[PDB]
Amino acid sequence: MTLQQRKRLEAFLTQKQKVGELKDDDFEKISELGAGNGGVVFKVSHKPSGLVMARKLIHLEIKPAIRNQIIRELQVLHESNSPYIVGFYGAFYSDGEISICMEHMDGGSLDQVLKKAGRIPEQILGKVSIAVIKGLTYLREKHKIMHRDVKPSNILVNSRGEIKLCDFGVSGQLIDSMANSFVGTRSYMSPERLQGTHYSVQSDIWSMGLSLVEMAVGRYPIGSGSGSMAIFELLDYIVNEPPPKLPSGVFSLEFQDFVNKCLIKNPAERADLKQLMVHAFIKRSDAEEVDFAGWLCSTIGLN
Ligand SMILES: Nc1ncnc2c1ncn2[C@@H]1O[C@H](COP(=O)(O)OP(=O)(O)NP(=O)(O)O)[C@@H](O)[C@H]1O
Repeated sequence: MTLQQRKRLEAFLTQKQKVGELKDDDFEKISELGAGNGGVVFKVSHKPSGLVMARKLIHLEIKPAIRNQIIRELQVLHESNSPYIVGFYGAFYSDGEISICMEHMDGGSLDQVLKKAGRIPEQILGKVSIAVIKGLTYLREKHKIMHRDVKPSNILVNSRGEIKLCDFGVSGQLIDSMANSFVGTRSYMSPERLQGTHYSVQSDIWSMGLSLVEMAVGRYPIGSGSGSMAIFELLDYIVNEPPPKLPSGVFSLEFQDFVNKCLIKNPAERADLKQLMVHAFIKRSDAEEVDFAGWLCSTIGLN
């Protein structure tokens, strides 16, 4: 960490300790923040402390006997102490749905930023790459299994110039399984399928590479039609055809090679985290003095 980084993490932890127990009645809804794959996310105000939080709701029935362990598990699963993972305030349950309260990122997600930005400049994506790598490094240490992908909608930013990942250690699907595990977990997936589900960090690197190309050109780089047929044809194209690449003559050689090494089809030849962190693009980006906060505030009109 660095001085300002640890300090901000310390400050957040102080705020977390001051909040205490989280109950639904203590929240006032301000605005909807975004629409998720598993439930909507709202900007809320925690009245007793006056803290602005992001409140994610997950529709699920949790029985009273099951409830206490589920919550206690959720508290643990969200315990992050990284400057690159979105802060976590607490989780609770009321009336057939679960609330996950986290640090409000007033810059929104990068898919939202991308929409207003059109496309995101290479030097900005340099800072994004560094944060994602360090975020993935921290997550892989804490969890053996990831449950969420690297994608623009999962990269949150703010006016302090911070770039963070959502906690990949938890998903709405996992929580469902946890609730089911008290009745009796039944998996009918073959060993080879389960091995595929427990993907290595090489899959995260692929996702980062594809996301970087998407954000650099302002569009998901592999086009597809609508309907079931077009969906299958897209996935088959990803599996069996050459990966997408940046439009030639636009971006630096370093950034070009960086995303190409992330998108190599063979995961054994695909670059790993160590190789990426010392890549020419990363070393150049780390040296660059980039005003991310300034660009962000000008782009989405933060101030
Ligand atoms: N802590 C936060 N601060 C600000 N905005 C947030 C926060 N969390 C989520 N959002 C916004 O709400 C949207 C919904 O997030 P989420 O429910 O995680 O959807 P998702 O990530 O697309 N689903 P998944 O496919 O499981 O990752 C995000 O894309 C963000 O724009």
